[PDB]
Amino acid sequence: QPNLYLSANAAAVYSVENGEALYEQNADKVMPIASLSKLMTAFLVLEAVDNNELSWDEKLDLVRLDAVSLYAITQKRTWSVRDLYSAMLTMSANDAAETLGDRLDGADFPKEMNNQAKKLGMSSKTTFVSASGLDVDGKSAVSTTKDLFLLSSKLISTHPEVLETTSKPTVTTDKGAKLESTNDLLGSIQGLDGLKTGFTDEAGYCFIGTAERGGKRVISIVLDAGTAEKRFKDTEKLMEVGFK
Ligand SMILES: *C(=O)[C@@H](NC(=O)[C@H](N)c1ccccc1)[C@@H]1N[C@@H](C(=O)O)C(C)(C)S1
Repeated sequence: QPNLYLSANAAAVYSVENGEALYEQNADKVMPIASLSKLMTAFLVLEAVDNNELSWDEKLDLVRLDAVSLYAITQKRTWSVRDLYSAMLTMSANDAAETLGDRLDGADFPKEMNNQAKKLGMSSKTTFVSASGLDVDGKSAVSTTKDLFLLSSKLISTHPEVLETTSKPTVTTDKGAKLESTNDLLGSIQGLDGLKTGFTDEAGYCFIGTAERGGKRVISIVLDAGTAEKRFKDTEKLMEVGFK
């Protein structure tokens, strides 16, 4: 049970095969999660396509934010559902995430996120507030590492194709737009193919990682590391523990 000396305030790594913790630090602590919220949006986008309620080719106009935004970078407002989903997962474009949630359930999308959270076994310490994880009316999206593990594991087992997108260091859209991934560990740790970064002043630097080697998948959670690099340094330590 050796200490890792992590930057993160809360961190953990779990085996997917049995859901068991291999390392835990403040695993029950309620923590701001910010852009990690986009994994729930991704889950609900994928449920919508499967349920014949959403088309990958439907074109949508980016909602305007009050943040990293797809519109500002490109000056293009109209995007397919596919590209909005890629932008949300790769570059963490808030306006992309909010456009997807609004198409799915309008104003009622946070209620749908928390409905789904309870459905996937996440504890009542989890609260989503928005499709992007941006604060809403001063309230913040919060969760625990244990709850984030359950979300991620359910997302990967229910929709394994999420990793087809999260494993790409660059997603190039059909019309040539190159969306650069925030996951700098891709191509560095063997088997790593996800999952999602986040950062606010309050949440610090966060990252949910996942890797698989020889049938064994692990999911790592890093919350409130001190720099953009340190959340990845913590992930390397956790990923070493996960495959020991
Ligand atoms: C999710 O956490 C997003 N964070 C923000 O939009 C912050 N409000 C912000 C950060 C910096 C400047 C202005 C606002 C996105 N996820 C982050 C991440 O993946 O590390 C982001 C910086 C790419 S933005």
